[PDB]
Amino acid sequence: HARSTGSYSLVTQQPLGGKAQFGGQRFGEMEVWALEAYGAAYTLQEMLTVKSDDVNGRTKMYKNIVDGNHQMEPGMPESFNVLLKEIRSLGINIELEDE
Amino acid sequence: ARVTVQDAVEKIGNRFDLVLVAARRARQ
Amino acid sequence: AVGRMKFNRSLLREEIEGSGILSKDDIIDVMKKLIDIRNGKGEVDDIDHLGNRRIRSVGEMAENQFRVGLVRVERAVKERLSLGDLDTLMPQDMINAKPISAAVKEFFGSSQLSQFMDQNNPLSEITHKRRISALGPGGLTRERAGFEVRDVHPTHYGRVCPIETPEGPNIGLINSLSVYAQTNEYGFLETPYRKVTDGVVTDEIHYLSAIEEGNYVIAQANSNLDEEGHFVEDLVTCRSKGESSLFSRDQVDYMDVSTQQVVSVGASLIPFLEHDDANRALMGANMQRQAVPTLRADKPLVGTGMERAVAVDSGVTAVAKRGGVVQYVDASRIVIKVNEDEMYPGEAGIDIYNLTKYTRSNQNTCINQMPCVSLGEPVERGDVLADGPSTDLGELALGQNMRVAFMPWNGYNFEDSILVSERVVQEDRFTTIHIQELACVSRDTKL
Amino acid sequence: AAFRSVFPIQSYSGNSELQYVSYRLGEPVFDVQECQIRGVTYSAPLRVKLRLVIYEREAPEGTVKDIKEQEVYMGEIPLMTDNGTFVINGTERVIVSQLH
Amino acid sequence: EFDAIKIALASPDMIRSWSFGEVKKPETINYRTFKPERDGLFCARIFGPVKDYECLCGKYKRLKHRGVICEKCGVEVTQTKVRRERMGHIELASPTAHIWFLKSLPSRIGLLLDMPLRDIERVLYFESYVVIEGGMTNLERQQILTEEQYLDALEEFGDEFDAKMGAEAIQALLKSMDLEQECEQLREELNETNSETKRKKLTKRIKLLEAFVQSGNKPEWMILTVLPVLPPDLRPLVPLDGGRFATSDLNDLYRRVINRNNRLKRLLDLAAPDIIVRNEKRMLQEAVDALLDNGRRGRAITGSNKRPLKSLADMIKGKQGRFRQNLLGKRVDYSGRSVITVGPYLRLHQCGLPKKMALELFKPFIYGKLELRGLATTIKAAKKMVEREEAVVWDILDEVIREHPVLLNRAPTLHRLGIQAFEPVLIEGKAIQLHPLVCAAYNADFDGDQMAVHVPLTLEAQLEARALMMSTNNILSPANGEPIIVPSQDVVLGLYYMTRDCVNAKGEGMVLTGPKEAERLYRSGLASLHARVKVRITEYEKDANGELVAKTSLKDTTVGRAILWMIVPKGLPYSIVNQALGKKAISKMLNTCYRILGLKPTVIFADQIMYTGFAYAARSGASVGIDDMVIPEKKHEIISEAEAEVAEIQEQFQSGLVTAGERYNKVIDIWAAANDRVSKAMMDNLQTETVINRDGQEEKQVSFNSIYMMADSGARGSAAQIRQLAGMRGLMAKPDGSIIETPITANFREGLNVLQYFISTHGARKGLADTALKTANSGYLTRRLVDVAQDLVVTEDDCGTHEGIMMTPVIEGGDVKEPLRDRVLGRVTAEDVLKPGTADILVPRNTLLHEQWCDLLEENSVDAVKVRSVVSCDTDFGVCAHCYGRDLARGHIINKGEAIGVIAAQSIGEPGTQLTMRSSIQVKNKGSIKLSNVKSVVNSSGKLVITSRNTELKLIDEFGRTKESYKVPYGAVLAKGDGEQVAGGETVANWDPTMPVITEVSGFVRFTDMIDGQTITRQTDELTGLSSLVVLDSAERTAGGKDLRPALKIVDAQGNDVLIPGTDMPAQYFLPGKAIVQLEDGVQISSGDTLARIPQTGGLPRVADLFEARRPKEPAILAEISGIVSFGKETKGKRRLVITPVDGSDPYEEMIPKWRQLNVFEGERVERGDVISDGPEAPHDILRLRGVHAVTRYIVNEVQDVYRLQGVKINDKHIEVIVRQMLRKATIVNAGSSDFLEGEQVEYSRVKIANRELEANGKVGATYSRDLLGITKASLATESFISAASFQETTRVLTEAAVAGKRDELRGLKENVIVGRLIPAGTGYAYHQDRMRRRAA
DNA sequence: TAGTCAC
RNA sequence: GCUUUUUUG
DNA sequence: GTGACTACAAAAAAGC
Ligand SMILES: [Mg+2]
Ligand SMILES: [Zn+2]
Ligand SMILES: [Zn+2]
Repeated sequence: HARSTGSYSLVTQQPLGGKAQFGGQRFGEMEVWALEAYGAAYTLQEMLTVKSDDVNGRTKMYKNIVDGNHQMEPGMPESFNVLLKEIRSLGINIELEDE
Repeated sequence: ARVTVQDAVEKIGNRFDLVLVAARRARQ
Repeated sequence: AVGRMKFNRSLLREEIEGSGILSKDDIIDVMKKLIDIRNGKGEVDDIDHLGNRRIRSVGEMAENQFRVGLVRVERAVKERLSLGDLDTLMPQDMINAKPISAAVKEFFGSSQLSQFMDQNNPLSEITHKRRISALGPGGLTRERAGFEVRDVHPTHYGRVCPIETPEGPNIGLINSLSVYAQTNEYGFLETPYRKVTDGVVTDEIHYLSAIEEGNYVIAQANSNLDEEGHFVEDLVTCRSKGESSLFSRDQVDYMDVSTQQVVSVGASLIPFLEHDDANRALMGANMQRQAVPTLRADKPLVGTGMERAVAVDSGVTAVAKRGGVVQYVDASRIVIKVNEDEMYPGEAGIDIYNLTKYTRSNQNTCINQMPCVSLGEPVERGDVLADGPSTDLGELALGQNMRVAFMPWNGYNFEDSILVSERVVQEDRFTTIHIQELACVSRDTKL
Repeated sequence: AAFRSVFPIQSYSGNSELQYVSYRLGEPVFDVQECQIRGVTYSAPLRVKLRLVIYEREAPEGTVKDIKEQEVYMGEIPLMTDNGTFVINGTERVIVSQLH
Repeated sequence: EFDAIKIALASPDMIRSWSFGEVKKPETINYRTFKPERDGLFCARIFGPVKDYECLCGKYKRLKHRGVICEKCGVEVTQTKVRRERMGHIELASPTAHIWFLKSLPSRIGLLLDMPLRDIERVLYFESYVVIEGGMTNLERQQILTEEQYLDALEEFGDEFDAKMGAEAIQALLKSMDLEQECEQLREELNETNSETKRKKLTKRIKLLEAFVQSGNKPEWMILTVLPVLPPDLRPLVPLDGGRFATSDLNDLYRRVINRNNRLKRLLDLAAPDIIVRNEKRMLQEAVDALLDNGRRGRAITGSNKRPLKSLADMIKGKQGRFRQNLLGKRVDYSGRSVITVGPYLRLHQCGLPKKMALELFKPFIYGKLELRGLATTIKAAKKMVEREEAVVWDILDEVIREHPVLLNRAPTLHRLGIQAFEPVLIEGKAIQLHPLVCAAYNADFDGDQMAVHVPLTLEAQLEARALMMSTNNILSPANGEPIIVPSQDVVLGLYYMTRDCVNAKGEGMVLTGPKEAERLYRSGLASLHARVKVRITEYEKDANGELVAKTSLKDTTVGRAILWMIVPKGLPYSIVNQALGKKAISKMLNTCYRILGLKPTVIFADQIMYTGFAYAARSGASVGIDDMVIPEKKHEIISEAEAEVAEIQEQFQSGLVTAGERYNKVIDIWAAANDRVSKAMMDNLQTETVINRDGQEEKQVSFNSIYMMADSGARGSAAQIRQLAGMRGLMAKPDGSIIETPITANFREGLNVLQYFISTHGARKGLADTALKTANSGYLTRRLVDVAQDLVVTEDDCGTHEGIMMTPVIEGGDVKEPLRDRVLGRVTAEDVLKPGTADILVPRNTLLHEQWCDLLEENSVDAVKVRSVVSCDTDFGVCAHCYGRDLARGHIINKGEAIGVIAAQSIGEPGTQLTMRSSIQVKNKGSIKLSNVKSVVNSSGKLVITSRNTELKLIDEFGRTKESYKVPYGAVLAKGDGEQVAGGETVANWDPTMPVITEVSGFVRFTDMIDGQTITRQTDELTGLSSLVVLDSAERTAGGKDLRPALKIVDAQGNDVLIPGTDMPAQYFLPGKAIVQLEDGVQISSGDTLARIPQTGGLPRVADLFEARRPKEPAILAEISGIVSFGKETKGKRRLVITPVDGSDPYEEMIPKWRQLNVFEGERVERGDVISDGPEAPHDILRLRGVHAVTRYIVNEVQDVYRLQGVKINDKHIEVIVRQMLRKATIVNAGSSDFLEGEQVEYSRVKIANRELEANGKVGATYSRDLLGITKASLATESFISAASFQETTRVLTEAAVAGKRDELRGLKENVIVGRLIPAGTGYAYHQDRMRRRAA
C-alpha cells in the first residue's frame, strides 16, 4: 500500500484510511518518541506541519516541490494561532512574551 | 555517495551545527 | 431443572426434579453448607472444571429468543383481550408477529456470537462449525476475564482440544472440541470409553461425562492388549484424578476408545504430531485453517487418514445420495441411473446432481466441482462422485507437494525466508484464482 | 414446550381464555440457491392454531363458543441447511455453540 | 518567532483592543438570499470581507482598492484569511462571574474569600442578598442577607444601609477589598498558629494571594464584564438545502446570550421596575454560564434534541479535544506499507524498493524532474506520461533516487533503533528488501511482518537523515555498550565452519607464502578448508602514533583462518582469529576494531564478514538428519535405575514410614539427578564424537555434528534445547506452579505417550498466554517513564560540581558478577584518582575514563573511585556534560543538546518484552578476612563473637582488591580473625537460622528484677527436662506481672549488680519476649556467653512498584536517631517504644508493632541511620534520613540485579537519570521566602537561595529537605502547565495558571510538541541557540 | 473499571 | 464521511 | 467511612 497525495477527509483535513478509498499510512507516537530521541528535529517539524494537517502549506509545498524548491515556511503553525484565539476567547490574556 | 560523517565528527564534531550549515549552504 | 438438578447434587440432595423457584429450606441449607465450609467442612468448588461448564447450542438460544418475543407479545395481547372486544374479535388481527420476527431475525443476523463463516478451506469451515466460545452475550469480557480461564484444566482430556486455539488477546477461550466428543442431553460434555471387566476389554462402547470421571480409573489407548485385553504388563499407566501413575491390571476398568480423541479435527491432520513442540502444533493448526485452495489440488504424500472422513462429512463435496450406476456425465450436471432395489416403488426416477461452478466465497476464494467419475462404472449409496475445491477422490488436499532441501544458501534463506525455483512457478502449481464482487446502487435525490 | 410455558392465557375479568392448539411449518418460499442469488433469508413460515373460549358473563365456567383461528401467520423462522448452517440475507453464517 | 509564553487574565479595554467592533444582532443570514447581515453576528464589517479582495457590495474589484475600506460596507477590501482570525466582542449590560472559578473544586472565588460557594450561587442568581457594610455596628461586609432581613435593616438603619445584588455586587466587593493587609495579617497569623487542618488552607490562600498581587491581574477582571466572540470560520455553518444551516452549537449559544443581552437592553430602556430586572439578569446569567460551560452546572442544552452540545469544553476537554491527538498520533502522506524479505547482497547503507512503490512515492519529484528537463509541458501531460511508463521515467527516477534517503520502521518502534534511513536501490518485486545485519535491530523476523516507508522532503530533513539515521552511524547499542551490527543469524555458522581444525585432510603439513594464494589451494579443491598448515602473514600495529608498522612471521594456523585474514583490516593482531571463532567472540571482534580503526573500516569489515559468511556457509553445506542427532544408549538404561529407585521410595510411603511430602521431595530430587546424569552423558557423547586416526593410531577430536556446530557456535539454541532433542525432556510443573512428580521420560526423537504430551501442553500454554498478555502492560509502563523524563536536555558543559561518593563494584556475596572497569566506563571523574602508592596520582581529575585510564587501573589495583553523577549536578533545569558522562551512541563525550530523558526511557523500557511477569558462611576464594562494623568480643572459647546485629565480613585480595562480602547475623561466633590469610573452602562464622542473645560481662546470674512465674515462666518442659526461663510478653505472660520490663541481674562473685565500669550501665539486660534461658539460678556466665535464644517478586511488578516508590506491606522500621535505645510502654494497640538519645531530642518514641519480631534491645547503642526491624524498606525514610546518595545506589542495585537475573544489561546512566527527575521536589524547613512548608521545586529553591546568599548576605533564606515523588505524581506536579493541560483536568490548570500569571519557558519537550513549534532537543536545540545568539543578542 | 479529593 | 462492534495476524 | 468528580495492522458488520 503506497500513497503520495490525493483526497482528504471532510471531518479533518487529513488523508483517508485503509488500503481502499485512497488511504494513507498511520504515524503513531512511539516513533514520535524515537524521532525525539535522535537529534532529529527538522523531520518531525516538517511532518507534523505540512505532511498531514496543513492545507495552505499542503498546496504550497506541492507548488514548491514541482519547481525544484524544498524550502519550508519558517513560521509558527497555523493551528497554533486559532488555538491561541480559543484561549483568548474565554477571558484569557495569552501572548508571546519574548519574541 | 557519501554516507559517513565520522571525519566531521572527529574534527568539528557536532551533529547539529554541521547539518545546519550544510542546510543553509544547500538552500542556495 | 438442569440447574435444579445441579443445585440438588451440590447439596448432596436425594432428588433430581424440582421447581423453577427457590424455597426457604433450600437457602437455609445454603447457609448451613457455606458455614460448614467456613468451619472447614467440605471443600470449595472450581469453576474451571467442566462439570460446572455447559454448552448452549443453537437450540436453546433460539428457544430463548423466541420465548422472549412470545412473552413480549403475550403481555400486550392479554391486556388488549382483557380490556377490548369480547366475542366479535378474531385472534389473527389482535395477535402480532412482527416484533417476534424482528427479534429472532436480529439475533440470527447480528450478534457477538453469530459468527461469520469462513469458506477458504473445507477444514477451515468444519473447524469453524465445531467452534466453542466463552465470549458473546452470556460469557465474559476481556478486561474481567481471569487468567485461570485461559489455562488448561486437567479434565479437558478427551472433550476440548488442548491444541487448536487462536493466538492473540483471546487465547484459551475459543478452543474447539475433540473429534469423538458429543454433547449430553443435560448439556455437559461426554466422551466414549470402553468398559473392562477384569482384564478383558468389552467391545461395547460406554459414554462417560465429566463428573463421573472423578471416581473411576482410565487407562491409555497406547496400552497394548495381547488378544482380548491381556495387557503387556499387569502394571500399566492410568489416571484417576488429573494424575498419572502405574496401576495394577485389576485396578483399571475403562479403556479410552482410540488415540485421536485427545486432539481436534483441525489438528488431527498434522502428520507426526508425536515429535514437535506444542507451540509449533498451535501455529501449524492455525496455518492449516488459513489455507487457500489451488487450481488443481494434489493428494498429500503423508497423511493422517481423517482426510476421507472430513471431506465426505462436510457437504461441500457432492456425494451420491442414492446408489446405482452412472448413466450420463457432464462437466456441469450428473445423471445417475439408480439401482432397481435402491429406488422404492412408485417413485421410479433417477438421481440428478446439479453441480455448482465458480462462485464468490466469504473470503473471495473460488468454489467449483470437477466431476471425478466416468461413464459406465458402479457407484454406491453415500459415495463421493464429485470433487469440490481443494480435494481429490474424496480426500482432503490443501496445498501441493514440493521437493525440499534443508540447506543454507547465500543467505537468501537468512532467517526464515524461502527459496523457490522458476520451475514451480513455470508449471503453475500454486497459482490461485480469486473472485471479487462489485455492486452499484441507484438512489433518487432531489436533482 | 416454549408454547406450553405460555399455553394458558386468561382475561382479567372478561372470562376470555386464549390457548395454543397446534402448529405446523410451511414450505420455504425460495430455495437456498436463489436465496444467495437475491439476498433473502432461507426461511419457513410458522402456522399455529389458537382457541379462544368465552363463558357467559357473571356466570360459572360454561363457555359460549370456541373461536378457532388456525394456521395463524406467526412470523418467519430460518431453516438450517442440511449442511448445518444458516443464511441471513445472502451470506452463509454459522452459530458457534457457546460455553457458559 | 518566540521562546516563552505567559498566560494571565485580560482587561476590558485591551479585550476591546482585541476586538474590531461591536456586534448587535444574532442575524447570521437573511432569508431569500445568503448574505450575512452587516449588523448581525457574522458581521463582515467586523470579521472581514466575504470574498477575496472584495467588499460586501463589491464596489471595489480586487485591483484598485486593495486593503482599504469601502464607502458602502465598512470592511477593508482584502483577502479572506483575515476572516479566519478577525474577531469582535460583546459588551455586557451587567457583569457576570467566570464560572470556572465557580465550578472548579478548589474554587478560586471561595478560596479567596474563605467563605462557601453555595450561598455564592444563591446571591449570583439573586436568591440571597449580599451586604456591603449594611450597618457600621451590626454586621460585616461578607454576610449573606435575606430580603426580609433587608427590609428589617432598611427600617433599622436605612441611611447607612446598602447591599447590592449578584455578580456585580461581588465584583464591587472584590474591587473594594485589597490583598496587602491580607498578606501581612496572614503571615502574622500563620507565624503564630497551632491548628493544622486550617494550616494547609491558610498556606494555600496566602500563597495564592501573594502570587496574585505580584501577578498584576485584577480580581474584578476575573469577574468578566465584556465577552469576546470567536471568528466564524471555527463554527461550521454551511448553507444546507432549502435555506438551512449546520446549526453550530457555538451559534446556538451566541444567539441565546445575545438575545438575553438584547432583552436586558430593552428592559433597561424604559426604567423598568426591579421585579423583572432580577428575572432577566438571572436568565442572562444562566445564558452566559451555558455558553461558557454547559452540562456542568445546569445542563441546560435547550438547543438540541435532548443531547449535549459543544459549548466550550468539547473544543478543549474530551477526546474530541484536538490537542493531544491532533498533535499526537495521526495519519500522514508520502508513506507506504509493505512486507519485507532478505536482500543478502547489499551494502549496509542501502535498501531496496519495489518499482511501483518507488514511482508512487516520488511522482511529485518526478514531475519536477521532467518539467525541468522540459520533456513535459503541462502538469496533466506529465501525469499522463509518467502513468504510461515512458522510457525516460526509469532513468530519471534512478537519477533522483541516488541522494534521497528513506526512513524505515517496524510497527512497534520500541526504541531509537526502530527508525532508520537508507539510500534506496530500485529493484523488481513487490516487497522491501533489507540488509540482513540491520534486521537484528528491528527485531523483525521474516514471518511476514510489515514495515512502513516514509520519505523526508526539505533539504534540512535530508541532510539530517544522512547525518543521523544512516545504519552506519547507529551501530553501537544506545542501551548499554555493544554494536547492534553483531553478525546476524546465519553468518555466524559460516564463520564457525570457516575456522576449525581437522586432525587430517587433503593438503596438510605444507607451507603457504601468504593468504593470497592460500584460497587458491582451496578454490582448486586441492586442500581442505581447514588444515594444519603454516603460513606467513604481514600485519600492522597502531603502536606508532598515527603509523602502522608492518611486521611478519611464520605462524601455525589453518587454511580458513588465512581466508579470514584476507579480509581482516590493517591494524589488528593475528591472535584474535587464531581460535575457533564463535558468536560472542566475533561480536567482541567488532568492538576491538571500533576502538582502534574508527567507523568506516569497521563497517566495511562488517560487510566483508557478511559476504564471506554467507558464501562459505552455502559452499559448506550442513543439513540436519535423523542420524545427525544421536541419543545415548545409556540414557534409557540409566533412567531405568531411577525408575527403580522411585519404586523404592514408594515402598517407604507404602510402608507408612515416610509421608508424601518428603516422598515428593525425594522423587523430584532423584528425577532431577537422573536428568543431570543423562544430560551429562549425552553432552559427553556428542562433544567428542569424532575419532579420526592420523598416521596410524586412532585419536579423538572435537566433533563435527551439524547440531553441534549449529549450537556450539551459538547462532541458535542452547544447552536446554539440545538436551530436549535427544536426552531427558525434563519434568514440567502443573499449572499452579508446583512440579508434577512424573517427568516425561521420552524425548522428541523417540515416541511420546499422549498423556505425556497432554501434560506438557499447559506448560507451553502458560508461557504463550504470558507473552500474549505482556504486550500491553509493559508498553504502557514506558509511557509513565517518558513523561517524567520528557525534557532533561543537556544545556551547559560543566557547572564545576565535584560531588558523588565511591562508585564501586558491588560484590554479591559470592563471586562479584560485575567489575569496576565496565561500571565506571564512559563516566567522567569527579575527584582526582590517587593511585594506592602514597600520593602518586595516576588519573588527573576532570578527565574522561574511556579506555586509557581504564587500562591504567587493573595494574594499579584501583578498586574504589567516584565519578560525576547527574544526581550530583546542581545546574538549573539541565545537566552538565562533564557531570553527565560519555554518551553510548558515539565513543566521544556527549555533545551539547542531545536529549537524555527520552533515550533513557526507551532504553529502560525496551527489555520489557523479555521481562517476565510471573547458619555458617563458607569462603570460596583466597585472601585475608576483613570485617566492617567491627563490634566483637572474645568469647569463653578464645574466639570472637559479635554483638552488633549489622556486622558484615569481607574477603580482600592480597592486592588490596575486595573479593567477597557477607552479612554477619547478630551473635555469630568467629572461627577466624581479621587479616588472617585464609584460602577458600573454610568457614569462619557460625550461627543459627531462631536467634541468640549473649551477655557482655562475666560473673554469676543472680536472677532478680523479674517475677518468677509472672514475668519469667519456669516452663519445666519435658523435652529439655529442666525448669528453664521463658520471658513471655505482656499478652503472653501476666499483664500485672509484666509491668516492669524485667532485666536479669548478672552479678560477680560478690553478688552485686556489676556495672560496665563508670561508662554506661549495670549488667541489667532487658529480656525480650520469649527469651528462652536454659539456666535455672546463679550459674557463672563469662563475658560473651549465651543468655537466651529467641525462637524467631515478578520482574514487571517489581520494576513498576519500585518506580512508583509505593510503600511495602512491612516497612523495615529504622532508628532515625542516634543515642542509646530504650523501651516504651504498652498501649491499646502496638507497643510504644521510647528512645533515649545521648543528646538532642531525648523524648523520642514511635508506634511499634509487637506481633512481628523486633531484634532490638535496651543495650543497643543506636546510631545515625540504623535499621530497627527487618524486611522491605520504602525509599522515603532512606531519602529523608541517610542522604540522597543512599537511594541512588539502592534503586539501581535492585533493578540492575533484576535485569541481570534475566540476563539483560543496561548501563547505569540510563536507570538513574530519571531519579534525578524523580527526586524533583522538596519541602521547606526554615522560612524566609516561602510561607512555611509547601512542597515545591527543589532546584527552584536552590537557585533562589544561591542568588539570595550573595544579594541578602546573612539571611537564612530557606533550609529545606529534598523529598521524593512517584513518577505518576511527578508527572502530575510538573511546572509546565501545558504538559498538565495535555492529558488531564484541563479546566483547573488554565484557571490557576491564568490567575497566578504562569509564564512557561518551554523548558520541556512535550510542551514544544503541543503548540507545534520546533523541538529544542536535537538540531532544534542548535537552532534556538543560534536564533537566540544572533537575534535579540 | 481504576483514580481523585471532598463531606 | 463519522461512531461503534466483530473476525484475522 | 463514604460520596461527587475524573482518566501494533487488514478485513466483516450496525446507525446515523
Ligand atoms: Mg515478515
Ligand atoms: Zn463595498
Ligand atoms: Zn554540572
